Amino acid sequence: RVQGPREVQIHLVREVQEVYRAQGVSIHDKHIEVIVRQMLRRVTIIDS
Amino acid sequence: GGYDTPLGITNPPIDELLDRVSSKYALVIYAAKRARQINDYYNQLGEGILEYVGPLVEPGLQEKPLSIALREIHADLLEHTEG
Amino acid sequence: WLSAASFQETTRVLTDAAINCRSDKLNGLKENVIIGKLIPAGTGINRYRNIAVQPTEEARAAA
Amino acid sequence: NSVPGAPNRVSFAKLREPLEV
Amino acid sequence: DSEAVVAVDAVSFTLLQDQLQSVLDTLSEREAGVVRLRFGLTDGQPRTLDEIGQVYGVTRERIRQIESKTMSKLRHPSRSQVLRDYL
Amino acid sequence: LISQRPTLSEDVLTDNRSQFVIEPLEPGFGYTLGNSLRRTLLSSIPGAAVTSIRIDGVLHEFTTVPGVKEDVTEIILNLKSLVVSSEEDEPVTMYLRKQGPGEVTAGDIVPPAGVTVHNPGMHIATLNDKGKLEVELVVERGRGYVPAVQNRASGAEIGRIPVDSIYSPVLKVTYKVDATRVEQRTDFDKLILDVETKNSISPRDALASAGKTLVELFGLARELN
Amino acid sequence: MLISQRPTLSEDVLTDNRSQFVIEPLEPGFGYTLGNSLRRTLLSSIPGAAVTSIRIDGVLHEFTTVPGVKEDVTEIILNLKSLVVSSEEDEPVTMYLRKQGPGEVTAGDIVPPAGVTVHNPGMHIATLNDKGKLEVELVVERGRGYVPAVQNRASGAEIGRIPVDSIYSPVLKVTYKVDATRVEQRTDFDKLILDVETKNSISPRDALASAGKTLVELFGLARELNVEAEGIEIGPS
Amino acid sequence: NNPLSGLTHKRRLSALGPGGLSRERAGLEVRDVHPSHYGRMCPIETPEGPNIGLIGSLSVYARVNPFGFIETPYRKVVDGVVSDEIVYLTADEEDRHVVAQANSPIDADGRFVEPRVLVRRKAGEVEYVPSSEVDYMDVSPRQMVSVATAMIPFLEHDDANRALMGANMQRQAVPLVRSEAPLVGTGMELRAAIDAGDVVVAEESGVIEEVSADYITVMHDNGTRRTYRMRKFARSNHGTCANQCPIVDAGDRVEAGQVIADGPCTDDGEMALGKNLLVAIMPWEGHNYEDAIILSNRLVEEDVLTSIHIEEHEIDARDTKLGAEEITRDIPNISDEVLADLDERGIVRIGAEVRDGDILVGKVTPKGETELTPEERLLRAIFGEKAREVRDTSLKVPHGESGKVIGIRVFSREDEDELPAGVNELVRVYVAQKRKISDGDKLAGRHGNKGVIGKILPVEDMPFLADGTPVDIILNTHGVPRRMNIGQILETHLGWCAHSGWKVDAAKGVPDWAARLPDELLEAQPNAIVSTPVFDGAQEAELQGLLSCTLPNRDGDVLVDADGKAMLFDGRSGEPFPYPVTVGYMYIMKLHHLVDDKIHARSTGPYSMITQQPLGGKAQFGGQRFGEMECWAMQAYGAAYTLQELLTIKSDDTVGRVKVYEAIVKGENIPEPGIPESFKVLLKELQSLCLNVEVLSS
Amino acid sequence: QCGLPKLMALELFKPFVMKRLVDLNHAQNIKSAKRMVERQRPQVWDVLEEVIAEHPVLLNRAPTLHRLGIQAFEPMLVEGKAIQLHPLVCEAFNADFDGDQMAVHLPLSAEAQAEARILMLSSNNILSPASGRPLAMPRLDMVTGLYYLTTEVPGDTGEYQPASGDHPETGVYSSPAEAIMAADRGVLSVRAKIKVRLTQLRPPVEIEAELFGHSGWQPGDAWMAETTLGRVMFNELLPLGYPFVNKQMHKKVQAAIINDLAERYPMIVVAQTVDKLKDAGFYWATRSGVTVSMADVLVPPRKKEILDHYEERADKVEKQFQRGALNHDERNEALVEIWKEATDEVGQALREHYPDDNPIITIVDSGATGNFTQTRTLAGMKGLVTNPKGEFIPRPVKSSFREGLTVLEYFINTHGARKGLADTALRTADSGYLTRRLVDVSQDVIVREHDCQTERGIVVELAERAPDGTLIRDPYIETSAYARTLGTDAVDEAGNVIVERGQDLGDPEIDALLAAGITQVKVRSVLTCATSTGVCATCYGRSMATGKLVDIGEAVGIVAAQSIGEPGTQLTMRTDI
Ligand SMILES: [Mg+2]
Ligand SMILES: [Zn+2]
Repeated sequence: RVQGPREVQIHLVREVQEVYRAQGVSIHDKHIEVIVRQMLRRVTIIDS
Repeated sequence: GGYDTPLGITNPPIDELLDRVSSKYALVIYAAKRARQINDYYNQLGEGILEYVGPLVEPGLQEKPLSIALREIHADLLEHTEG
Repeated sequence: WLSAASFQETTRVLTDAAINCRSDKLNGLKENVIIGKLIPAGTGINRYRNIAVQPTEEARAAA
Repeated sequence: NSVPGAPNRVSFAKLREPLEV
Repeated sequence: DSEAVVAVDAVSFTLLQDQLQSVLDTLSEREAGVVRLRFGLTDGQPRTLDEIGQVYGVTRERIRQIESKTMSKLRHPSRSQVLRDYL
Repeated sequence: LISQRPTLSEDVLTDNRSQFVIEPLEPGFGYTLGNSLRRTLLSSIPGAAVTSIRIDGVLHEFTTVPGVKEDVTEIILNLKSLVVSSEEDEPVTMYLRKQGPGEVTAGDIVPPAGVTVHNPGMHIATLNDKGKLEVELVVERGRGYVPAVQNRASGAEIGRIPVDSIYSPVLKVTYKVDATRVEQRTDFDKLILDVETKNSISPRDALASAGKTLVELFGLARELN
Repeated sequence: MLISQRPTLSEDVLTDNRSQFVIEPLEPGFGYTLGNSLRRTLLSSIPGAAVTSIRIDGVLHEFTTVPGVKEDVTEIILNLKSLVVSSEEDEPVTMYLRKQGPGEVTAGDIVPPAGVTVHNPGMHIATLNDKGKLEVELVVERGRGYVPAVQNRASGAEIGRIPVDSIYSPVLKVTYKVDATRVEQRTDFDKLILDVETKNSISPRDALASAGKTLVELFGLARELNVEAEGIEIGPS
Repeated sequence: NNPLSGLTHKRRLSALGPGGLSRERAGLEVRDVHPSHYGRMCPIETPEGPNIGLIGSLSVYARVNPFGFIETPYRKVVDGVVSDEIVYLTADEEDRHVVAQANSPIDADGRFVEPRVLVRRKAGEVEYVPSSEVDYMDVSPRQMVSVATAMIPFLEHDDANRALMGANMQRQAVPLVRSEAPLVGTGMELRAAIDAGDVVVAEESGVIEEVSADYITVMHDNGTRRTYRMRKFARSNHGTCANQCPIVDAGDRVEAGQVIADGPCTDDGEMALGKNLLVAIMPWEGHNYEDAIILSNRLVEEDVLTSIHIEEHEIDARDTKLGAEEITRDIPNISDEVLADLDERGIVRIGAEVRDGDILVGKVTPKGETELTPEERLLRAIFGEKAREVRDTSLKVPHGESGKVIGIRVFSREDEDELPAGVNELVRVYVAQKRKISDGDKLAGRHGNKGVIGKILPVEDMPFLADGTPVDIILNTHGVPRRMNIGQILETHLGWCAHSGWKVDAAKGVPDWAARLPDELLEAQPNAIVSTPVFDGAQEAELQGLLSCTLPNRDGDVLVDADGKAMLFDGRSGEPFPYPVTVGYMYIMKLHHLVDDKIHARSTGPYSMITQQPLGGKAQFGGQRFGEMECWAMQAYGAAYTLQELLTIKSDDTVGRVKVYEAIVKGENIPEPGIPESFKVLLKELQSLCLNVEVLSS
Repeated sequence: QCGLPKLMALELFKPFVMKRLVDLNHAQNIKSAKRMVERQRPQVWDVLEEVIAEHPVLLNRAPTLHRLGIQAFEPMLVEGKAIQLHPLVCEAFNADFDGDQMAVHLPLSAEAQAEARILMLSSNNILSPASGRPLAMPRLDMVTGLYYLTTEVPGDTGEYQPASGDHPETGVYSSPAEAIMAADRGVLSVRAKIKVRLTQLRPPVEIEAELFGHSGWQPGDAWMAETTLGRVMFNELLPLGYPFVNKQMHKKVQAAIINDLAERYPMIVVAQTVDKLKDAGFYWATRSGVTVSMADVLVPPRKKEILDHYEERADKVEKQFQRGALNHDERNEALVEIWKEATDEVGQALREHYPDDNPIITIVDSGATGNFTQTRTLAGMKGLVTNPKGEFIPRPVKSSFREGLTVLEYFINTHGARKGLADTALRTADSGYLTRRLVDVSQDVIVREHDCQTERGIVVELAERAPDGTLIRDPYIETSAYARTLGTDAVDEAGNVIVERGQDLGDPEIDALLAAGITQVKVRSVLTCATSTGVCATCYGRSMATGKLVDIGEAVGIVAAQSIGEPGTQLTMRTDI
């Protein structure tokens, strides 16, 4: 809500990769970017 | 072309096969339909000849139609179009 | 609606899909698996499923 | 011990035990 | 589910029908027709000797003679060596 | 260059074991030669062993003979330790009978002509006053280890009890080499083969059989040239 | 008894001297038993001749280089090392070779005494330049197996004669592997796959035949203990 | 499966049940070893599956209060004097007081040599306390542990997970045909075996009068006699042999309490779950790769690991609406070939071997009136065979069974036996097979180093010592360190010492390393047995000292050096291995996870009732479950046609399975599938839930 | 290939075997053929071999965590009743041989047969679809064998020593054949630094440039190499065109080599090289002389002194608490800290004391199995043990498992052991639920077009600039910049474009970008693809499983969901986030 969609995409990808890479498990970012893209499809209606 | 001689299921090199098609899905549909044509020809040989055509490459004694089709693909005796 | 019902909260999904008179399109990936038709992925798409296979003219003439 | 026909199984136990099983 | 199809006896029965059609065709048209009408092969209802005689313009005694000679012929090993394993 | 041919000596230690010295071998070859000889000796030496037994009072292997201390399985296990040598390829039969109190040993079983029992002091079963044992055994030639042949394959009756048979008179084989490796580069190996057989055939005879098998097998490369 | 299936030996020629051999079918286990022995016999049981010691004029203690040539002493030593030579006299023989002026010297320029032959005259050995002179002494004798460079036990008998490793064996590289053809019908009988690569001195088939002869003699040594001893008989040829 | 399995199934504490917590409501908090479990429940032994922590076993010395609390004995120490009075305490009393440690260094008089001793406090805290404040002490070491875990030697060196696995997998060992006693073990084998109830023990002393393979008559000291009946080849509840062989002669004298007959897994009275096998720790040509196990063929030849399994079959000839079933030879549409093994009354002969698909009991059922096909009528008329109006339902041995037939127990209504209503004839056939060892069978030591048998090599191509003795099993070295179970290495070393025999050379005094060694242990005969207890056993220094003196086998030769390794020769190539390899005698057991009970296959079998999918499990024919994860992988592979095949013409297409079978048989192309009957059922169910569902074309 | 017991393959192929039996006149009809199959006559096996030849089968293992849980092999009949499995697929299947079972499925139609032959064959799935790392890597035993084979031991037998005056260097070898023969005799060790003359192995890039320059054809050239016979024999397994390695084959080195081979060479060559590597690794792991014994696990000498010193500090802390100076929680923190320092010191001492040729140290350091913490537990002391709650016991254990633990120490250890054992069981179910949610939420995303022709794109850090002035590489570059399509061009200082729009952005391109000195690039991604349903191909970029551009029908959504959800079991927890 404060920084648009690009920054929240970056933050989500970075946090998930931070947790996954802690145990030394390497997953390419695109595999999480697919889920993020599925996350950020819809929009709310504030004016009918 | 520096590989050792292949054997078993991968008698025709898959990578050499893929140069004839666009993607492995196209390759598998190609081989499946060619094998279906070969099997129909085998089951339709006793009676009068129909437009189905048998194996162009010389077939082995106990050789699967799918393997014959794959060798036909590798020998460049077929042509196909996508959709 | 079929995918959501097969996924989770089937009663709540059905009771509101029926009220909306929702009509599925069977265009996804779970619905084709459920109804036994080819999935629209890989070798199931129309680009590959409708490939025409026939021998070339030269090899046809050579036999 | 404490079993009349017990085979002689030599033990490495260092300390005795007062209570039997 | 005992009411389902065995999925093996079905194809066995289909090939038994094919072999029966072959062994019938090894005989002549008259014998094949009378035996098929008698035992109800082409139709569910098995016809009787009177019906066969009415259809073929002969008497039931002639039908019985044909049936007997055909039954004797079919018991030869040349015609039963293929049907033995189907029972 | 060495143009000296190797020789084979003999060294008797006991009746059923001895040492064989082969000298001189090429450097680094004694190990392989001894390994091949041991591998052939331990696997492909012909012998003779019991194929199947038949006891009058029993019908299978999982019963008990009335009176004896052990069961039929234990009797089978004891009989698997027998050492017998035959003279004909056809299967011969030998009988064992004993009644009343006493211990049945491998010396009590009467063999027909040709075959013999080499360990009469081997214990089979223990008998009491009420017991009575009457068994018959089949001795057959062969080699290696063959599992129990099924009763269905043969036409034998219910009473026939197939038994695992191990036609192998050799018991334990080892070797050791003595590499000289002198600074004059005229080096050679010195194989010392050790053969022990279970009193059925002599170690000399076992080594002779192994040598015959090896020469016949190795002549394949030479024959076609 | 009878092996119930006679194994056979078949050849497969790859290059001028590199043929792989197949022995099939052998009863289980015997594949390794005969294969390892055959490999070792091939490696170190066939007579052959190779250089043993060399000497070059102008080199006494400076083992760095020799004037008039480009490739150094190590290179020329390892070049003479891979030189196939045949002989018929057990006593050591002496080779001669001499050239003048710049150019390329090959094995063909050597002059072999009556009793030795060179089987590769067109092998590169050195490269003369600047009107240089090459005078190399060679000591060739026949042997077996692989003998390293024998140390100069004699102190003052030969100051310039330096030793070199000797590859007596006509064969160079031999490897083998086994398979398990037809496990079901005939209880996993074994097959052998020998790979032989020799010099041009003798054919691989001749090497295999000589190895078979010496091995059958070696095992007949043990066979000559009890002649009438029963064993496994393969049968006819 | 064995007396240990029975004994450990008794003394079992299960937290789940009526009135107890269920697994779904079982939080992680309860599945923990509370510090009050010391001496009342084993912290090691518990199932490793979903029931982890909910099932436990009583400790060896534990006792149950009348209220239901679990007591634990203790020796009360007074002013530093460790008395011999034993007082039973519960959790409250133990928390109230201060307990000492079992291996506290007493002064052989009652006092403590050191004032500072280990102590467990009320909250489970472990501290060092002056000896004056201590007022209780453990009765003996290994009090906190259960029986099955106390049977593990060198437990204190093992980890906890692998000790758990070994304890849980010691109870699944099958009874072999010889069952020799283990070389190295603990003191909880004799007691565990004789307290398991599977060993006959003379109740009153006397002299053996008559001994045989079936019965023992003990002549008591006063006139009266008593006969004990052995159990020869009785079927256990899990299909294992239960033989009982006597171990006394015709003139021996036995005192009341002596072991008189062995059990399934016993040897000379004590316990024996396996055999002693020569062991190598080298990785051999990748056949012992990733917990794979290589076995010598000597085990197959001499039946070292060969178990007897007894299966029973039950068929009841019962009353029917259309008549009464009878057991008879006359089976419809059958040949005389399969009836060769059947006796006159219908059942097979005793001792007659059987094979998969044979006839065991010949039962016929009134078929009734049913219309036949015209082709069937024509065939019957051609061949002259009659209708044979009864149906054949005979007891056929199921798929994948063999072996002899031991005994037949047949019930009847005419001889007045208690049968369930509607059943006129019942007959039981016992089939037993002598299963050998084979690849895929599960083997395991006492430290949870499991593994299937990768390949059984011949005797010749196995590593052998300098004297020609080949090893029997070949483990992998990579599996030892990362599993933290060097207890197997210590057991291997001690087993080699026990097998070879040792002699401590006290020519100039007793050596320092053996100062605390008990007497009659400095020298031992070859193949002698030892007993290292659980938490007070052989030390590493003592093991090194024992390995130092390893008196030669037959010649002058010490095959095992000081480190515990040896020079092995490669039996396949011939050259010696370039480095020494550890060898010894580990104790391994044959687990009850045999291949013959696991291998399964299906082409076309029975189908479910409501849905038309195939059944599941090996009991019926059944097919493998193609789960949601497998469907996801199939989809992710870019694959469509294989998924369609596995979901339509293999499981549910009623008019598709027959067509595909016919096409395969005749050699034609596979036809296109149809919609699934399961989907049709779902549509009908939705329509039944007052939800109008209509499938539309356009 | 895969093993297949006949007793089960016969039941699997029964319709086919019946058809062939009737065709070859071994049975008069289907009824006779079925009776023959049920009775298992001895010709049914001969027919079964023929009818099984060239017919792929599928193997399944529960759970099917990711895509590679299903693979297709060519069956071969074997005795016994165990499905023999290739050792190299155990990593992909997550299957050890402790009693695990594998399911088997059988395709019927021609489409399914070719589908298993092409898409799902084992030799066509080497790299993991998630990260692109190979999964057909030499595993534990093969890694140990190759490491032992290619390691170099100074001062071994038959080394290369340069001598003058007395005799030549006596270390040079004419050919690997002569080297092998010398090793066959008691002259040369496998791991001695020698100088052989190779003629069929391609020299490395620098040596090739120095000697041959442009045309360095390995087939005919002759060159001098300073390596070990083990490394030569290892390089013989690699394809002809690959340069000579001359390294110590650590697991990471083998991973790099296999990744480069898969990137640069055909898949059939890659599979054959992998098989040769497996064979050599097993053979040389057998002879590696790696074994375990109680005398092989050395204990640290100064452990007693270290323990006494740390116990003295602990007793000082105990006294200062007894005089009421510090509270219980901070006292516990103090003991935990000092015992952690004690553990660090003991571990360092043990690492220093242990040699480099020790079996345990070689196993750990070669990358085969385990970590140094397990070795420290083996020899030294276990250290701190957690409470059932998750805290730490104030009194840590002092004895390693080699010395044997006392009753109290074992009881303390059981807490953490059982806690972890139950945590694993809970974690597996949680990961399964997460994967099941992800697959559905992402089942929509499938590649439909080839290029959406968009101009949008995300930005990647790509080795941000250092304050001193240089291009320090960002460690996370193989998971955030590799295998992607450059949306825009890469230019700097108003110069020429280094990489134009629409490139695979591989390792050479990344190296060129770093050499040019550009930091940030706008790269195309699925977050900005402008397709209606599903993402395009260029946005997705290269598929890790294949190594080329993704196809036009891939279920990238399900692939990504499986990739995310598979490693969910290894995610541990820390003792307010
Ligand atoms: Mg497992
Ligand atoms: Zn796009």
